[PDB]
Amino acid sequence: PAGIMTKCPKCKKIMYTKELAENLNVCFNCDHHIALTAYKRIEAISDEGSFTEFDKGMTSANPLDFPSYLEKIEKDQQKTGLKEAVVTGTAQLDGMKFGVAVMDSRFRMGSMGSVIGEKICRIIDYCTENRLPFILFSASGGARMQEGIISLMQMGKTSVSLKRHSDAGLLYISYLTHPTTGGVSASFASVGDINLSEPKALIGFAGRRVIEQTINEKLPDDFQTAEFLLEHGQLDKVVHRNDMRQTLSEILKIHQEVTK
Amino acid sequence: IMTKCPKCKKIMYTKELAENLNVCFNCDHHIALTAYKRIEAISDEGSFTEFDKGMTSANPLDFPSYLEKIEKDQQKTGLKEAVVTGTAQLDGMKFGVAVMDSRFRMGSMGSVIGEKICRIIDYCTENRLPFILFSASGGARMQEGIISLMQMGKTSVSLKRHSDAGLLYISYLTHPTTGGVSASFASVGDINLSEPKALIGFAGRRVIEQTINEKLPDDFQTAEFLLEHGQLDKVVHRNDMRQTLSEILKIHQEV
Amino acid sequence: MLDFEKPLFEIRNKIEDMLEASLERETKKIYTNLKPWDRVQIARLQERPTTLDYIPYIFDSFMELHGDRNFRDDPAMIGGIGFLNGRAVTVIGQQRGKDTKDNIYRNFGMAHPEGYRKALRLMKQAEKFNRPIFTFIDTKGAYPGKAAEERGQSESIATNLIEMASLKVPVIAIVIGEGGSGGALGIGIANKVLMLENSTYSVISPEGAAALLWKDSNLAKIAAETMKITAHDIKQLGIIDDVISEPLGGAHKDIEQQALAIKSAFVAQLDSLESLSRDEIANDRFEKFRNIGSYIE
Amino acid sequence: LVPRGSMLDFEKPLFEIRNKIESLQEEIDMLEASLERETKKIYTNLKPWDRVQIARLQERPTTLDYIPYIFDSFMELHGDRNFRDDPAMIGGIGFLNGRAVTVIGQQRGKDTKDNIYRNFGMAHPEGYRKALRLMKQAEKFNRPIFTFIDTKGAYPGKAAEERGQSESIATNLIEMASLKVPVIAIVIGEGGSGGALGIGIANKVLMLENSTYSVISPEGAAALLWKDSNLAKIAAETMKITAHDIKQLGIIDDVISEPLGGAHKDIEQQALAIKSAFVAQLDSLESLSRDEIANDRFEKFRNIGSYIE
Ligand SMILES: [Zn+2]
Ligand SMILES: [Zn+2]
Repeated sequence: PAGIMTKCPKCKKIMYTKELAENLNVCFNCDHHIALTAYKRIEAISDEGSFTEFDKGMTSANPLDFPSYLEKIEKDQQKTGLKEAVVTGTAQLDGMKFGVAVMDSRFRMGSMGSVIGEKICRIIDYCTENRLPFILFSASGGARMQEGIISLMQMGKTSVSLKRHSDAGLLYISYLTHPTTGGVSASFASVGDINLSEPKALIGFAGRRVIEQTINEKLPDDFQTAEFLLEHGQLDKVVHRNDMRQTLSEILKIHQEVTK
Repeated sequence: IMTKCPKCKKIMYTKELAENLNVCFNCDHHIALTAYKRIEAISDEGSFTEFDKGMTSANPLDFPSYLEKIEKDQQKTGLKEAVVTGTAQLDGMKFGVAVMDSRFRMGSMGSVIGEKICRIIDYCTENRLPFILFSASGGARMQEGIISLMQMGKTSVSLKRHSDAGLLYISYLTHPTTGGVSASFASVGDINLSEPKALIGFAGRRVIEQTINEKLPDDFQTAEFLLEHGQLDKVVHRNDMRQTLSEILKIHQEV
Repeated sequence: MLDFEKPLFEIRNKIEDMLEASLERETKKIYTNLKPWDRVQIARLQERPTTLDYIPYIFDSFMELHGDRNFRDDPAMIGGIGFLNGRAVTVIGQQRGKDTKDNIYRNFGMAHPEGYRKALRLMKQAEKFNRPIFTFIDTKGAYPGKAAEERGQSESIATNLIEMASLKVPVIAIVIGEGGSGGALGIGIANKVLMLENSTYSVISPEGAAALLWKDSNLAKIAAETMKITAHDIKQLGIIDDVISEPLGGAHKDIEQQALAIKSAFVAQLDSLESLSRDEIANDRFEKFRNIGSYIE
Repeated sequence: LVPRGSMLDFEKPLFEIRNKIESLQEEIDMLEASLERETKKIYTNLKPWDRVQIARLQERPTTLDYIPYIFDSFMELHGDRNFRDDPAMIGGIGFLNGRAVTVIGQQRGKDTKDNIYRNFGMAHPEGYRKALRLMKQAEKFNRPIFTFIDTKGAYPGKAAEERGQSESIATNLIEMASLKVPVIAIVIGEGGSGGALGIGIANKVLMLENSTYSVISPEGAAALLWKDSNLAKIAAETMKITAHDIKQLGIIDDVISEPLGGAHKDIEQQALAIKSAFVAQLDSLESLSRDEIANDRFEKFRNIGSYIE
C-alpha cells in the first residue's frame, strides 16, 4: 500500500513508517538512527504548538550565475517541500524558550550557501538580543560550490554571530547529526558550549575516501563516528535519540538565567 | 683554575670557560651557570639590584636535620637559598628577574623560593615591568611537605595577576627543570625558552621507564624534544641568549 | 584485613558475652585513635569511595560531560553539570575505579594532560555561566608516562594553576582519596579546601620520600609521619579549611552517610563566599595562596 | 605543483617564437621585439586557469621568502603548547617600520625535500592551535597581526581527524572574530577552503593577482559536478576563484599586482608591494579602539552573502 512501510538502510528490516516515526526514526531492530526531517526534529524537542518559524520564505539567488543552479534548487524544493536546507525559529521545551536551527541533508546535501548562513545568523542574533539559548542541529555532506567563495565565507559569517552570542554569556548547544562534514564541521558544529551527537553519526573535516587516498591506508570501521569523536575528546556526550528530549530539557534547566 | 667538561671530559681553564658563558669549547655542552653569573650574562653592567637577599628558611614541620642541610648548602654555594631575585636592565630596558640555582638543595622549591619569586613578580606588576624567570629544579622540597607543594599555587596567583595586567613573562627553562617547578611557573611563559639538551619534565626518566616498562629515546625530555612537541617557543644556544632576550624585550617595550 | 586490625582478628578468633563487648570496645578504640600510617592505608583501600560514588547522593540531575576538545576524553578525570539544592553547579574530579577491571580503565585515577585540559574546559564553562565549581581530589598523582610527557603533562597542570587562580566563580575542593602532589593541586587551586579525615595530601609519596631521604623505601611509614600528610596535619598548617569525619572504620563503611557529611560541608563552605563579587572571589583565592609559606626575613 | 623549468601551456606562443628567432637580420630582431611584445601581451591578459597554474608553481614565493623584506628583527616562535610544532604553520614576532607585530602563515616549502618537511603547507590541527596561541599573544600585547595564506587546504589525514582538524579551525574562526587587535590577511599562494579561512578571519584581506581563493579545488568541483576531473579548468572559471573575481564580490579589500610573469620573477619587488599594502591597510584601522576593531570584523563577515527575502 506504499509509504506505510520503511526499510532500514542498515539491517534491511521492514517497519511500519508510523511506528518508526513514533520511535523517532530509530530502527527498533538494529538501533540504526535514520535521518529525521527538520520539522520532525523540531517536533521531537519542543512543547506542542510552541514553534515559531523565522524567515520561512527566504530563497536562494544565483550570485555567480552558476549554470543550472536555480533549477537544481527548485527540484530539491519539490522533493522535500522545503525552501532551503535549514529551518529556523524559536520554541519551548518544558516551558523554557530557545532559538533553534535544524539542517536537512535531503536538500542539496545540507551544503551551506548564503540562505542557510543568513537564516542561522538571524536566529542567533535574535537569541543574543533576547538573551536566549540557541540549539543547532548540523547536517551537511558537502560544500555549496555553486556559490563559490560566498559559500566558504558563510563559515566566517555564522562564526561572528555565534561568538557575539557567546560573549553575551549565552548558551549554544551544537547537536551534530549524520552527516556533519566539511565547512559546517569546521565552523559552528564544533564550537558548542556543549557538543552532542547521535550514535554512529559521521563527523569530520574531510571524507573517508579522500583521507584513505591521501594517506594510502585503510581507516578503521568506527573512524569519524560520534563514538570515535567522543573518544578523541570532541563531544560532550553521545545521545541516543530516545534520551534527546530529556537531555536537552536538563541542559536548558541548568542554564536557565534567573529571570522575568 | 681548571674545569673538566662532564660530557666530553675535556679540560679547560675555568676563566676562559666562564667567558664562554660555561659552554664547552670542545663539545658545546652547556654546563650549569650559577645564579649571579647568569644575571651578569643578561644585564647591563652595574644595573642589578638584588631583592630579599637575606631571606632564610625556617623549619615549620620540625623536620629532622633540615636546617643543618640548609647551612651546609649555604657554606658550599655562598647562597642564602636556591634563588636570587631582583631587577636589572638589558640594553637600557628594565626587567624583574629570578634565577634558580640547582646547586642549593637541588633547586627544590620551599617557602623562601616561593616568597622571593612572588615578591619580585608582584613588584613587576606594580611597576609594569616584564619578568624573566630561570628555572632549575631537580626535585621536591620534601622537608616542608605540603607547604612546598602549595608554593606552586602561591607563585601562580602572583604570576597570573602579572599576566592579567598585560605584562610579559619569559620563562627560561634551564637544566634540569622537573616536578612541581616544571608543572607550575616554568611551563607558562608568554614565551618559553630553553637551552640545548636541557632536561625538562614532570616525572624523571627512571620513574617513567619503570612505570611503562619500556626504554625511552635518548632525546626524551630534552629542550629539543619539547620544542618538537610544541612546548617551547625557541631553543637558544647561550651565545644567542643575551641578544634573543634583548630583542624580545624590545618587541614588548610598552607604548 | 589491614595490619592495625590484627588485634580485632586475634580477639574475633577467641570468640569462633564479655569478649563480644570488648571487641566492640577495641574496634571503637582503634578507629578513634588512628595513626598517620593507618589513615594512609584506609585512603589506599580499593573500596575507598570514588567521585562517582558520592555525586548521586550530593548533586541532583548530574550530567557527565566528556572531552578536552583537543586530543582525548581522559577516563581518569570526570566532570559534568548538575544541581546542589537547586543551584546550578559544575563538578569535576579524578575517578579511581571501583574494581580491578575498572582500575585499569580509570588508570587508577592517574590523569593524563588531556584530563587536566578537560577539567579546565569545564571550569571555564562554569565561569561563563557563573556556576560554582566543586572538585574531588582523588589521585596518587598525575600519570608519569611517555605519552603524558609528550602531550605536556607539566604544561596542562601549570595552565590549570594560573587559570584556576583568577576564576571569577567560587571553587571548593575536597580530597576524598590520596592527594598526590602537583597532580592533585592541578584541580586544587580553590577558595576553600576540604579533606576527609583519613585522606592525605603530600608533595611526594611516603615511598618516594623514603627512597630519597633514607635510601630505603621500607621506611615509608616514618616518611609519612615526618612529612605530616594527614588531614588534621594539613588543617593545623592552615592550608585546608576543614576536616570532615568519616564513619567508624572509614568512608567505605557508609557511603551515603559520608556523602551527606560532604554535602553539608559544601553548603557551609559555599555559603561563606556568598557575599563576594566575581572580582572579589578571584582576589579571595589570590590571598589564600599568596600567604602560604613560612620563612625568616 | 608545477615542477621548476617545464613551460606552461599558455606560454606556447613564447616558445614557438623563441626557436625561430634561434633559426635566424632586420627580421631576427623583428622577432626579438615581437617576442617581448607577446610576453607582455600574454602576461597582461592572463586567464583564470593560467593564474591557477602560476599559483601552483613550485617556485611560487613562500611566507618565509617575503618576511625578511617586509618585517625587521623577525623572530620565529614554535609550538601550540599542546601536542606538536607543525612545520606547515609558522609564526613569530617582529617590527613593521618600528611597530611591533605578530606574523603567522602557512609555509609551503621552497623545494621538493622541503615540501615533504612542510607538508606542502597543509596544516594539522596543532598548526591552527599554534596560530591561535600566537594571535592571543598579539592581542595581549596589543600587536597587529599579519597572516599569510598559502595552502591547498588543511591536511586531510587520519591523525589530523583524530586531533580535531574541524575543531582547531572552527575555534580559530570564533576566536579571530572577536580579537581586539587589527588583523590583515593576504593570500600569496592558493586559498584552500576552510584551511585558508582558519587564519583568514581578518579586518582586511588582500590577494596577490595570481593567487586563488576557493571553497573547493577546481579538480574537486569537476569530479563532483560534472563527474569528470579533467574539467577542472571550467570548474575554476565557473566558481570564479581569481583575485579580481573575489574583489568584485567585495570579499577581499584589494588585489596586489605581481611582477610580469608572476611573483617568483621578483621576490623583492613583490615583497615591497605587499609591505606597501600592509602599511596602507593597517593605517586605515588606526583610529579604531579595541572594541571597534572587533566590531569592524563582525560587520565584515556578517554582511557576506546574497539571498532573496
Ligand atoms: Zn535496522
Ligand atoms: Zn665538552
